[PDB]
Amino acid sequence: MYLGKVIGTVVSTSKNESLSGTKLLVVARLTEKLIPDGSTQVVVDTVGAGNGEIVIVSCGSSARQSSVIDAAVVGIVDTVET
Amino acid sequence: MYLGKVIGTVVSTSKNESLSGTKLLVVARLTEKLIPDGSTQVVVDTVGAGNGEIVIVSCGSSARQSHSVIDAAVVGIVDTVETVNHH
Amino acid sequence: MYLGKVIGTVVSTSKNESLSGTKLLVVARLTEKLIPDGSTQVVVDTVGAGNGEIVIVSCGSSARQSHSVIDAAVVGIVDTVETV
Amino acid sequence: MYLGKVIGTVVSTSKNESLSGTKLLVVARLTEKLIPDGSTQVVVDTVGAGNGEIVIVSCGSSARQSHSVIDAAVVGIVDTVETVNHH
Amino acid sequence: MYLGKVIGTVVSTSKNESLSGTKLLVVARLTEKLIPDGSTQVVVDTVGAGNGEIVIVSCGSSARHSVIDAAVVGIVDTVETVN
Ligand SMILES: [Cl-]
Ligand SMILES: [Cl-]
Ligand SMILES: [Cl-]
Repeated sequence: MYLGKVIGTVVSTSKNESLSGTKLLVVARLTEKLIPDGSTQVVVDTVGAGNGEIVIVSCGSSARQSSVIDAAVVGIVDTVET
Repeated sequence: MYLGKVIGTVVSTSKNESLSGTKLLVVARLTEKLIPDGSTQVVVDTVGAGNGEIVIVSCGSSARQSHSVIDAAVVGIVDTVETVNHH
Repeated sequence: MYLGKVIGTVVSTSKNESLSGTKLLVVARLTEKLIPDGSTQVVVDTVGAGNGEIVIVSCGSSARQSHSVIDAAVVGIVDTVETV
Repeated sequence: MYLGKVIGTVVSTSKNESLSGTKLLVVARLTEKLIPDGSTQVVVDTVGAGNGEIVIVSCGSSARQSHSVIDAAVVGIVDTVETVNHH
Repeated sequence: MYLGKVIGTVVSTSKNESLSGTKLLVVARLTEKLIPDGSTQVVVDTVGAGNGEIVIVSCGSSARHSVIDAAVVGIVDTVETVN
């Protein structure tokens, strides 16, 4: 899991049957200081996240249990402390 | 899943039986600004993608469901992209 | 598995059903000399770790064994380390 | 899957029971330009690859399907790879 | 799988039940020329490896009720890197 920020959204018509009715968001990985590093990822929205919102993204085989999905938002961050 | 652009194609005769009848494409990973970073990967085409087209690539165990030995495959062709900034 | 240090904690109300009643910690990956590298990860606490504690973090499908959406979780609290 | 070149081979007697009778090769990851980058990996040969040959390497859970402890294996030998630019 | 060198060992009492009676080693990832790169990982010893020994480490689901994602699966006898 990692902290990311919805940077945008991706639309695709000719996609896999398992991706039907899914919202594809562009999420940039953040650090502990909430500063975005170069990494960016296309994840599936499940909890219903909006732009600018900091979310918790689970990736890999774990993300399937939300599929050919390998990355999905599994929570919206309320607060963080370091 | 990441954004990629079909750079080319890979041909292989002596391959695994699970790769039978599969088109192996060369896909370079893109950023949010659609600028390709140094990373590149050989992925399996499933939706039927052509050269120069921006596609969505799924990797790992998820790509298998396209007993495969596939660990990366195209699962969609990008229609539009949207980067934003709020407030 | 890697060596990490509990930097902090993450709170989230609107999260996945599998994450209900879970402690989300911010763990920074350490080297063999216990020096934290730039990498940081949000992991689920299972053994009950506190701030400043050095823990062992398991990642991937192995982290599920804590149908979870978990891909990183603390699976042990380090007693001692040695680098011969 | 990525492009790699068989650099060498690794021998091990005291190994797992799933690695019995397996050829362990040292494969260095290549770019799309077939330039070897710093990455190197010990993969299991299945198609029968030799030194200097460019091969396709599958990694992760997919490599098990070659109770294996395999997480990286050669699943094909590259015949030709084409890079392109369109319009 | 990658080439690694047993740098040390990790001890933990409050660990997962699946990790009971397991030897946790500190393994530094090596290159083809056997020079250790910055990467380091805590792996589970299964074949019985000692310090300074070059071992083959399998990672991910392959290493596995286990929560193991990295384990030693062999001790390297010899290596060769044809140029
Ligand atoms: Cl749809
Ligand atoms: Cl043998
Ligand atoms: Cl014990």
